[PDB]
Amino acid sequence: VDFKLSPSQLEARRHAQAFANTVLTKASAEYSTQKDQLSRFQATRPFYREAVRHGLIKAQVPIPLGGTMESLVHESIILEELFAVEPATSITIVATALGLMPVILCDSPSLQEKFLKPFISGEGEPLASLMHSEPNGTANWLQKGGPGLQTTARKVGNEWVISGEKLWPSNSGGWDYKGADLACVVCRVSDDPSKPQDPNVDPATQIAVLLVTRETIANNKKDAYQILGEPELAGHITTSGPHTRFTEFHVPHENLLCTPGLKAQGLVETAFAMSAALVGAMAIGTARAAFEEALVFAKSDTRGGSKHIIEHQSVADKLIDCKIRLETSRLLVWKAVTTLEDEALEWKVKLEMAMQTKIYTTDVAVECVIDAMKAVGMKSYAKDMSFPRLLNEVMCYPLFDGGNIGLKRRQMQRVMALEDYEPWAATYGS
Amino acid sequence: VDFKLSPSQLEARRHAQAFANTVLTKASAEYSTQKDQLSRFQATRPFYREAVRHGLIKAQVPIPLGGTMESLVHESIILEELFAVEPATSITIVATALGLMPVILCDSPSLQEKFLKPFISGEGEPLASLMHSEPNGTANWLQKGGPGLQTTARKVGNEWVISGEKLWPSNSGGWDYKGADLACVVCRVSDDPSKPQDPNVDPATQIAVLLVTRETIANNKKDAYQILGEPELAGHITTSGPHTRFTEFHVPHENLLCTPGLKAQGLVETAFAMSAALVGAMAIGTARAAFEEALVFAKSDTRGGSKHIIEHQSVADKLIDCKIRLETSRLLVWKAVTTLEDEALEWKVKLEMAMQTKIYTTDVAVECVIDAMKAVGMKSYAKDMSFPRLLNEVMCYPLFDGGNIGLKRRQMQRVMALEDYEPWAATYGS
Amino acid sequence: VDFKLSPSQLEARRHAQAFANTVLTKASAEYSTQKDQLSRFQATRPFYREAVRHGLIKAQVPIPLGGTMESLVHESIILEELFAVEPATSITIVATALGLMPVILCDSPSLQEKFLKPFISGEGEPLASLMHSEPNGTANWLQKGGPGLQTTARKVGNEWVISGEKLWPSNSGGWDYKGADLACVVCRVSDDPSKPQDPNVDPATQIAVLLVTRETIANNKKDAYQILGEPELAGHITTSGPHTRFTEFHVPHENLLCTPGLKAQGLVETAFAMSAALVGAMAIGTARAAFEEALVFAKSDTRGGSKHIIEHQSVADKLIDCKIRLETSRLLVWKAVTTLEDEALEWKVKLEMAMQTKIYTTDVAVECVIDAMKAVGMKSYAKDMSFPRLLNEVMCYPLFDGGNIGLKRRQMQRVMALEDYEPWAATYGS
Amino acid sequence: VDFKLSPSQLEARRHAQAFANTVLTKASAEYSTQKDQLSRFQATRPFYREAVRHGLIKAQVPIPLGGTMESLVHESIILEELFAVEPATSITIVATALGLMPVILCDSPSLQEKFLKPFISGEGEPLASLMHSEPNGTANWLQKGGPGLQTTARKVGNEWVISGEKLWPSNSGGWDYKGADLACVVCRVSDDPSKPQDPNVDPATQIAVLLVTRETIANNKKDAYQILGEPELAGHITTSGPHTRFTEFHVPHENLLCTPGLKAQGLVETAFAMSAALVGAMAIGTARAAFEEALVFAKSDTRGGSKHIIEHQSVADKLIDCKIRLETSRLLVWKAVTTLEDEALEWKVKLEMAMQTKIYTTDVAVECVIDAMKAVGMKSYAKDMSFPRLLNEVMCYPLFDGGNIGLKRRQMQRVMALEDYEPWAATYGS
Ligand SMILES: Cc1cc2nc3c(=O)[nH]c(=O)nc-3n(C[C@H](O)[C@H](O)[C@H](O)COP(=O)(O)OP(=O)(O)OC[C@H]3O[C@@H](n4cnc5c(N)ncnc54)[C@H](O)[C@@H]3O)c2cc1C
Ligand SMILES: Cc1cc2nc3c(=O)[nH]c(=O)nc-3n(C[C@H](O)[C@H](O)[C@H](O)COP(=O)(O)OP(=O)(O)OC[C@H]3O[C@@H](n4cnc5c(N)ncnc54)[C@H](O)[C@@H]3O)c2cc1C
Ligand SMILES: Cc1cc2nc3c(=O)[nH]c(=O)nc-3n(C[C@H](O)[C@H](O)[C@H](O)COP(=O)(O)OP(=O)(O)OC[C@H]3O[C@@H](n4cnc5c(N)ncnc54)[C@H](O)[C@@H]3O)c2cc1C
Ligand SMILES: Cc1cc2nc3c(=O)[nH]c(=O)nc-3n(C[C@H](O)[C@H](O)[C@H](O)COP(=O)(O)OP(=O)(O)OC[C@H]3O[C@@H](n4cnc5c(N)ncnc54)[C@H](O)[C@@H]3O)c2cc1C
Repeated sequence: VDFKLSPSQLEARRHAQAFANTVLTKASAEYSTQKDQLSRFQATRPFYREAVRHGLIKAQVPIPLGGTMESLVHESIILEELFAVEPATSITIVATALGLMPVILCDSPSLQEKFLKPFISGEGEPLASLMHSEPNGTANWLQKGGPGLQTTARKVGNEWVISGEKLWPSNSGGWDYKGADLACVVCRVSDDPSKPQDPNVDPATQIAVLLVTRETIANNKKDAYQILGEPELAGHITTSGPHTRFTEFHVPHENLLCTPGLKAQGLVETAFAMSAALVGAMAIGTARAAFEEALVFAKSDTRGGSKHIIEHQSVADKLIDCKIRLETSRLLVWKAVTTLEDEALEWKVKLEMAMQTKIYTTDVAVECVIDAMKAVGMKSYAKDMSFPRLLNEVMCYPLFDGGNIGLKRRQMQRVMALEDYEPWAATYGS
Repeated sequence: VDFKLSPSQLEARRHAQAFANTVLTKASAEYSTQKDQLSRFQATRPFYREAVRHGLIKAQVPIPLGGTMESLVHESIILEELFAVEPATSITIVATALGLMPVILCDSPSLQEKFLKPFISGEGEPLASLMHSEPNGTANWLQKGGPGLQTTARKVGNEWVISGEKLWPSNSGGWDYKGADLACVVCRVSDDPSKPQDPNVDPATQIAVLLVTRETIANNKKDAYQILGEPELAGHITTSGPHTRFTEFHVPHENLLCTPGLKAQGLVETAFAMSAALVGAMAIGTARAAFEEALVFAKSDTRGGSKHIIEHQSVADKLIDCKIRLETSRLLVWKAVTTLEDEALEWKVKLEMAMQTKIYTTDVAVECVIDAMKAVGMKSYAKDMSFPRLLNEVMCYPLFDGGNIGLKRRQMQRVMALEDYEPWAATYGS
Repeated sequence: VDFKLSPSQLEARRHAQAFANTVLTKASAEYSTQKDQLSRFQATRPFYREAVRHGLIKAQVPIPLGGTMESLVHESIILEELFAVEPATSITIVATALGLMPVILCDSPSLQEKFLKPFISGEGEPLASLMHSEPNGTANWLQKGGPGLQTTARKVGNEWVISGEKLWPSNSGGWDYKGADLACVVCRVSDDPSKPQDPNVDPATQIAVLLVTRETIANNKKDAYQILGEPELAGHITTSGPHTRFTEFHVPHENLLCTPGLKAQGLVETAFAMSAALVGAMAIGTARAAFEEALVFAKSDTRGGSKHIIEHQSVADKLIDCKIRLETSRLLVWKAVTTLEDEALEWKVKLEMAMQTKIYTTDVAVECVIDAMKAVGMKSYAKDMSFPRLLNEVMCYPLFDGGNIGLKRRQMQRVMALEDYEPWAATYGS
Repeated sequence: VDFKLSPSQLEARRHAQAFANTVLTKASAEYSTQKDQLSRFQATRPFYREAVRHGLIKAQVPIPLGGTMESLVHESIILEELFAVEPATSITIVATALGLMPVILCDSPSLQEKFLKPFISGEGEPLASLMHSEPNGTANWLQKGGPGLQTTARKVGNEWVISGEKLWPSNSGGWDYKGADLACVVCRVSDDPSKPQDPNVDPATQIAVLLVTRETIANNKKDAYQILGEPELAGHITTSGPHTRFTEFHVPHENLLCTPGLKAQGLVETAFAMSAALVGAMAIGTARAAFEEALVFAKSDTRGGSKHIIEHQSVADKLIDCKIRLETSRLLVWKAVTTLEDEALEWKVKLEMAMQTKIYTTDVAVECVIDAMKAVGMKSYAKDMSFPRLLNEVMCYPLFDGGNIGLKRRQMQRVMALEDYEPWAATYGS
């Protein structure tokens, strides 16, 4: 076993760190002066443009698919660097990557050739969005006997018709609410949407994923794709994650990602499980930022006393705790992503690992930010330090990308309950 | 022992509820439109007026001084209710109550009579403020060998001259930066401001407390009292705790609160400790709102499944933990304030009860809010629910009124270390 | 609201402290040489004998019923003092109280007189035991469509026939495995035990509580009542709580506590809800023993340093956390028992309060002892200190009297889920 | 980076499991019948004899020094497997390792040849010990101004004389109280044992390590070396860790490990930082044992209900948290031992890593066992399950090998306070 980093891993770090310091630090001045989420999002476009220019969107796509992603570790290193400085635009890069996952993971080169084209070109500002979450929630979307997704699709001739609403999917509306360049819309298949899901058919066999470009939207009546709102968020105040209403929305069959049923469900599950492992890099960034800021403070400031604040035991205790939290977190992300990349390991193992990582790193990041604030004291509470931003931004991570309570612990529980569950397969083998 | 609320106590709850509901719920519409801390604070004035019109400022003064304060239990019941609904204005009430504290506590009836008058009148918008905190902080203000407080007063003729900077103290600059109607300004006595504190004389013996009114401010050069900044706070976005510079500031010797040194120190210590017991009501209030909103949602939303979300063991586990934290908190405040009121107990015992209370209640209310957010999931993160505000507001408590790490844990540590410490004296007597 | 103790409450403490110091401290010398639970239990007999002679068994019975219990707070104070010193015997006393409760709560004066007789006589060493728990568990004993209690009863002639097994019930075997002087056996009614419980009937309507005395056991064949084992416990090594089998065990109809069904279930629930509020004082005793021994140590040992170990912040923080946990715990227990005695409040409010209290006090007591051990350091690990005893002892409390995870938190969830749940009823009325 | 295990590492696992399964499972039948610590320890000899025959002692010594240690990761794996079945004898192996370390790490070949010879022979039952700990404790042994170690050495002519007491060092008195085969007695240099350590010499300059064999003891007077008593411990009841008095104890100059002062201290600091990393494996083994026992239980027992107890969310949560603690810990330990093996990194980076690892793993292993118990419920409290043994054994870990509170957090805090502290050197290089 080996923890040393390769030159390209060390270079990716230099690269991202450079891009955040020289480019993203300037982001704040443009967005702050806007009135709402949408405007704050729009004011980000130049910085997303610059990330495309730096090859960061191309780096969200595997090399064999023409992208430049070298490994999921490389990715982990890059995301931590971005988020330790500015979660604005950074968040848009990762929402795009999630939007690309269902295509990256489908086993179909002509779909991948087509839809991945803009995102690997090194130009424009193409966005992507995995449109899953809904106003009524999704933690139970696969419960047998329940509602199921309220966004439904049905086949009508040689095209599909979507009906219902999505909430929260980042980038869904694109820069101008004429849609994301590529959006994967997850649907429950139902003939008559005014009839409830059959309580006797396993909801997993009823899942469809329809791709929706700006063109699909243009080829529809203006009212079939309505944007009802844009939630005002506590943190990450520059992302966009609109409310959206499909009313008789027509989608070409050439746009269906795969045969409906368990294969579609499985792609979504595989897409969300991989980001689940990556989200921890995001969390580690925000919390690294809190720790480092607090560290520096405790080492230069006596707070009215004779010695530096770090020389008090309880102040040290907090910084110790934050540090352990960060270290263990980054170790677990690296373990998780490496596990997803091991071809010899059963999926359940890869899934169990990814949930742990998402659960631990995200829960523990919050703790870390708060402790850092406590060590610093009253000064952390004012907007001339980072913490007020960091406080709101960190609280997103345990709730999003599938909440820990409702989704992540549930998926893990399920795997642990199976007869053939091997707790240490990721570490010791079968 | 008995926990039953008397009629007067039940009416103070009713009254406080009815005030928050019909008056404080309208605050947000005014301040939401403002563009910075101070503007936000000013747009609060009409609401402070109402609080005076309901005698809520008058209730901050004990009856022996012509106020309406029935007891510290009443007080706790009042603050909790106010803060459950809206901390704006409500924070100004407590800051003004803090400001009055050392006058209320001193041995001088004629000083009391003179300075309390506007606050027991039932008219206008009288603000008070206890000015202790400084830019270089204060957890060590009494460390023998330390720079001490950097706000110093010397005697010149029959007036005192203040030099130095204050940060944080709520209401210090009044509604209009012409100052509070009463401001206890805490100073270190130093004949030479530019010399360091004599490392040989116990810092406690150098404390003077000087009363500064709006009048005192007018009868001085405009550049002797200057407001340098208003910190943009993470939560409590409508308070004012500005950065004040005293350069050559003249204060009548008549306005000296008491004999400098041990007595002055004793007044500050007794004020801050008292408020430290009451701060928990503020914490409980805020946490209570997080919990209630979360419970109501938990009991009425199925989140896309077949049962209310509260039928999920993990959800209920959060709510239970929240409820537990709240019940234990309040009990501890009541025990606390009662203790401060029992004249048969030594001061060190009360000090211990008050430190405990502040530490537990405020640490635990943060946890309470976060768990409640985790229970509601993703929705808790949009500003169409109360949590974003609460998250921000709740992080003030362990930090403010003497942070738990620097001060409260230290004061409590000092007490337990004393040879005649009696851990249970507050329950079992001596 | 009032927290001051009465003269009779102070007497209860002194009386309990004195009993503990003078009597219970001599027990370790007797039980230490015994080589199994039972022998350790039997060696405890002369200490229970003294506890009776001191009127402590009489003080488990309310006054109208011919006993000397003055209030539940008195009870709480007493038990805390007892468990602060020595769980041996003390556990036997409260276990007897438990065993007596169904009879105390039932509203049948002639049953009480007969069965409560020896426990108020102040002579001998009468044991009572509430026999509920079973080899197979009990967290789900009320689950409709589940197996239900495996101890079942049927009527035949004018007597009831019990079959099945009990496990864990304290004192159930008496001193000599010929039975407790009074055992309350909780049975599920079933005419044919070979048949599973009917999944279409609500399990609570099949509950029966059968009084079993030493004489009852004498009237049966030898293999109708069999002790099959004595669990060796991690801590509380002097208590007895054996594995009993009933085989065609005959019990007279007169010995049935009340009519089978919801009335009998209600007696069982009421009993355990009451014990659940009191168990905290047991938890407080142990945790206090830990806290005190650490405090004394931390104030008189420099651990090779130049100052007392309490002077180091990390140490003080531990002890601070211990104190807070203990203060809050005792506050909650007192609240809980007051609530139980408040006649103007609905059972569901009382239940919730009790569940809350058992959960908090027992979870928190454990952290308190571990923190105590941490502060003291390595020395806490050796049996010339109390900590090894306390560590094993405190771990019992979250597990026993109905575990927090399986039972307590479930009963509390059920109540909070109820449509007409008043979370603050116990505090602010209805 | 890479997590895959090599053939030799998996064989090391296989081999440690088989040894634990076929040999260590048999220890308890011998040591359970015994009366005190020492006898229990002595009943352990045939199993240590079997350990030596399997080459497990030889594996504690690096290959360049005649032993068969392959790497520290190998070592981590071995310890985990051992401690997951039986810490008896296992504890003796790692104590011997710790005892051999300072000979292993000094750069003096003739000492290495002479004193390591028996431990690499694969023959007999040789024991070693690192005698550092003392009655008055040691957490402050390097504090400038303090009394320092109380075991002192003075040079008299051509030999060294030892005056003072040691407590706790495992194996220190050998099998028969005629001494460990190798003792590294850590002393403070003082010509006059009666003189307090000079408050003006940096204590690290006065440290000496003297090597004591069974021969050194035979060549001394009978009462120069007295075993004053064997502490009766909470868990790990089969280890020996005597109270030892050196009175005028004569040691050959050639048995002096290195030059007194910074060199000697450095050897001690290094030995202990290394074990600090390894110790985590021990904590993982214990905690894993708890976790696996609870997991199997939950996956197969319904506790009187209709579904396996793992189907309940509160049970699943506990096991998830357990799992997450175990996973992160192993990762951290492997990261630690790896960091220690890196020659490119500075000592302070390695020490900060080792400190982190000891703290996290030992703290968190406790929470793991206790959560495991609460999952299982009542049944974990009886000795027919592993849990009682585990609870006691797991509380050893945050306290021992230099407790987390007094030593480990202080060593770490010191590192972080330094001007040139790089938090992430071990991850992202210097
Ligand atoms: C910045 C940001 C970016 C986002 N990007 C995307 C995106 O790219 N794509 C996308 O699809 N969505 C996106 N969303 C939504 C995000 O992925 C959410 O996590 C998603 O909405 C799921 O919400 P939830 O986990 O709170 O579950 P919800 O269904 O909303 O339930 C909320 C809570 O109810 C409880 N609960 C419900 N059911 C159960 C149960 N079965 N067992 C136990 N507890 C239960 C839990 O406490 C849970 O936390 C984004 C949101 C944000 C803020
Ligand atoms: C809404 C609001 C209202 C306020 N109202 C008032 C008011 O009315 N009057 C007033 O005076 N101030 C007021 N302030 C400030 C408030 O009282 C703060 O608690 C005060 O500034 C103390 O800050 P601090 O506790 O962080 O200690 P600081 O002195 O600022 O120290 C900062 C941190 O350093 C560490 N530290 C420093 N010394 C030690 C030590 N010796 N041991 C261990 N750790 C140490 C601690 O972690 C501490 O938290 C207000 C602030 C706000 C936000
Ligand atoms: C099974 C077992 C095996 C052992 N094997 C060995 C061995 O092989 N070799 C050996 O030398 N010893 C051995 N010991 C002892 C072990 O190394 C202990 O960790 C050591 O005795 C130091 O204990 P301590 O950390 O509690 O320090 P102590 O000095 O005993 O301190 C006690 C407590 O005081 C407090 N404290 C003291 N100073 C400070 C301070 N500066 N700041 C904050 N808090 C402070 C801390 O809370 C600390 O926990 C063994 C013990 C056991 C149980
Ligand atoms: C000193 C002592 C005295 C005792 N005295 C008595 C006595 O007087 N009378 C008596 O009857 N017993 C007595 N016992 C036993 C005691 O009351 C136990 O608490 C009782 O056996 C219940 O066990 P349990 O709570 O672990 O539930 P179990 O039914 O054994 O459940 C075990 C575990 O499974 C899980 N679980 C089970 N069901 C659920 C669920 N549906 N939801 C979530 N999790 C679940 C939980 O983790 C739970 O902790 C005594 C024991 C001791 C040690």
